[PDB]
Amino acid sequence: VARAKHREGLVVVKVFSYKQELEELKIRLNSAQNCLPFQKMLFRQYVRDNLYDRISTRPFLNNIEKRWIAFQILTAVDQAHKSGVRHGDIKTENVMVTSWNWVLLTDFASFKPTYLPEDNPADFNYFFDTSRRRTCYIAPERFLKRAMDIFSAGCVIAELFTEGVPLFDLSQLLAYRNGHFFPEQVLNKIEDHSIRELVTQMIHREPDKRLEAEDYLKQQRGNAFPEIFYTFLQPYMAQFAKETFLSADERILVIRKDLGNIIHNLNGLVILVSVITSCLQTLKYCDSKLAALELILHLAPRL
Amino acid sequence: FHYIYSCDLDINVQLKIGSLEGKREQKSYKAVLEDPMLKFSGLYQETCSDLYVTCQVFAEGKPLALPVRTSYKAFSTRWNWNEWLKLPVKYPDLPRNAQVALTIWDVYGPGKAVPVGGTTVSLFGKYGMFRQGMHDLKVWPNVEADGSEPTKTPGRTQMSRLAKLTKAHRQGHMVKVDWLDRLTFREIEMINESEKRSSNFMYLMVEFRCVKCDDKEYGIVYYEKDELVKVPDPQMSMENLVESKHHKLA
Ligand SMILES: Nc1nc2c(ncn2[C@@H]2O[C@H](COP(=O)(O)OP(=O)(O)OP(=O)(O)O)[C@@H](O)[C@H]2O)c(=O)[nH]1
Repeated sequence: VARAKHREGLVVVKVFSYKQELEELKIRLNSAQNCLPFQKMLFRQYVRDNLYDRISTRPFLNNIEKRWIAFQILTAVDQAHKSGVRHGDIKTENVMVTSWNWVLLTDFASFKPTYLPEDNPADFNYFFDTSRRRTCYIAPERFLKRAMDIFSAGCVIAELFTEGVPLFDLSQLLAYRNGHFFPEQVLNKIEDHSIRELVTQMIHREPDKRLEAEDYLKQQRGNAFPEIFYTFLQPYMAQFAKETFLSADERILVIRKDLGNIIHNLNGLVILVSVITSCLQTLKYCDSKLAALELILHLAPRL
Repeated sequence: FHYIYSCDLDINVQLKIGSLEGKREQKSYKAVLEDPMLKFSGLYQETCSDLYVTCQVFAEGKPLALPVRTSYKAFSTRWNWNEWLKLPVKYPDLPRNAQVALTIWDVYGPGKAVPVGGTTVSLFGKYGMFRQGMHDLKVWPNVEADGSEPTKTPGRTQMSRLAKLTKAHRQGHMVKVDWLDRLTFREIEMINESEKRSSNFMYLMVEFRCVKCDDKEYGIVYYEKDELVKVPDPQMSMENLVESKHHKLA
């Protein structure tokens, strides 16, 4: 693995049939705006931050932003499975958070195996153990299915809300699978009881109980994930998930034009600011800078 | 066609206050009866009053600098300032829709002033060019020169036809004849005089810096000097300013 550069962008390159499968993700997940498979030795776009780093940066994800990121993680789970795609290996190190809080689910593991012999940890150490933090979120049944992923997404949410503390290491996960262990300390660390219940339900030991990500979204519609996420932010934020406003000037102008509607619905304003500033630090024409300053003045009293 | 950009030309914008030509309306007897202060007002004095014309540059409805007065000058039979005011703003600092408000003032009583008019003429006219020559702005009565955009006291609206044609004549675009235009120009002068006479409003004349240190032939024009990767990222490699703020503080 190593970063590189491109004529008009940045890239990340890894060095080690399958090619056809990678392009299948390019088409399917082109509709899925919160996903980013191998665009091409494998090459893809270099995203600003990862989940772990983003947790450990001076801008500190609040509860509102963490809930939004969990919502978008579930949204990516749906978008992936609907098209006929299963991550296989979800974890904090593979959920890239762009500079404007647009969660992208990357590194779709189609090369990793499905079953792990429980008497030999060599496979885990060679394939899955990369960050070497010893955190393991592999589905207990495996020792693919939407069930095998929703579990990983729930574990990731619990880790995210615990400020980097893991729900299971390898030993803790193996003990949990055996039926003689339950992380009551990590589940007690969760900020909100609602996402605590979300993690508890998502991580049912027996796979058959686990629901779909769509249903888990549906139940949370009331209090866990506010309705504003479902109705307004999901479509409106999708405009910048494409090449329509590559220029910061256009982004600032569009956001200024739509400020009347945005304030009507949105609070989610934290995402709006995380959108505006990335445009701020690159503007070129004076009119764009003045418009951005006017936007900042408009948002200030509401924040 | 030669020109110098507004950005490069770094000097102070100058304006000449010419002569306020017009007739000033008065009130009835009951007004002075109820408010005796009007008797000592400037307008009720037999000779022309010692008016002074302030000027302030506006933009987007926001004042851009302090106003500028006219040095005291006595008047006997006419309002003829003929003074070259210097404005605080410079050419490179004038936005596109900059407009110069010009308010006339007169005494009303000890320690009080009362506006006797107000005019607002855009600086950068059509095609983004600095207005030059000798423009005669209109005068809205008893209202301070309004700077809001759009203005509620605009300065300049067969007279219009001749206004355009005269311009095309001196920009080279016309047929060439000497005697005919020598007489027609006096004709237009008389027509403009009659049109001004008919109009009930006043009319404040004003001139821009048509002649400067540089050749007069030049004109001023508005100007300024500003599939590996699919998902946009407009701040991929910059400074983390919040990180710097936290590092500096403690
Ligand atoms: N901040 C940041 N880090 C990245 C990015 N892309 C790759 N990385 C780094 O690459 C490492 C990849 O680790 P994993 O997420 O476990 O992926 P892997 O090590 O290739 O193993 P897999 O689970 O098979 O993907 C992460 O720890 C990141 O630090 C990026 O776009 N932004």
